[PDB]
Amino acid sequence: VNSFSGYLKLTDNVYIKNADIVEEAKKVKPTVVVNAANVYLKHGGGVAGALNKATNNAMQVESDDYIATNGPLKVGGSCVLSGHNLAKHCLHVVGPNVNKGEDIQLLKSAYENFNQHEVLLAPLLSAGIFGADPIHSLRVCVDTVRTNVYLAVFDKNLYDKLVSSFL
Ligand SMILES: Cc1nc(C(=O)N[C@@H](CC(=O)O)c2ccc(Br)cc2)c2cc[nH]c2n1
Repeated sequence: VNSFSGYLKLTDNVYIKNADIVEEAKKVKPTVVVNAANVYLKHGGGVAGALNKATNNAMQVESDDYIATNGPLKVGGSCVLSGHNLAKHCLHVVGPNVNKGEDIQLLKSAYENFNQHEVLLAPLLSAGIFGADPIHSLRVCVDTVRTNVYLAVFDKNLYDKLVSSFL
């Protein structure tokens, strides 16, 4: 039993809710919140910009130190950093950005990072400003993640389409 409330169960291990991931994180304080990161951990917009704003820029400060030490992530890769006031940990995961020409096949590799964590709150990788089809992102998630994932979908119209079209 966990504290996530109001989610629709899609499969044995995947759940979904029309919600703002920032407000969901602040309420639940999950062990892991997933960020829709880029390889530079520049959290300027989308989910990343919103999550970073909620930490009063502390996420960006920590991220800049991480990059100065380690260099950029790989597309499809991840790193674990602090969750600040939102969660114990933040798993920064880099899905492919279609608006940069990146291979959509890397979306499966991106979701594989979730399997290193028993329970996560997450957005649909490569959705929103990353330019991929959210229906596809959801299919890859369900077919790749085996741990317990709670998906927060900001847009109500998109959430209804994702539910109504789910096989
Ligand atoms: C769960 C959650 N999702 C986002 C978000 O940016 N969602 C994108 C998708 C994406 O970026 O993955 C989207 C927004 C509108 C339309 Br129409 C289509 C896609 C934010 C932003 C602040 N809080 C958030 N909480």
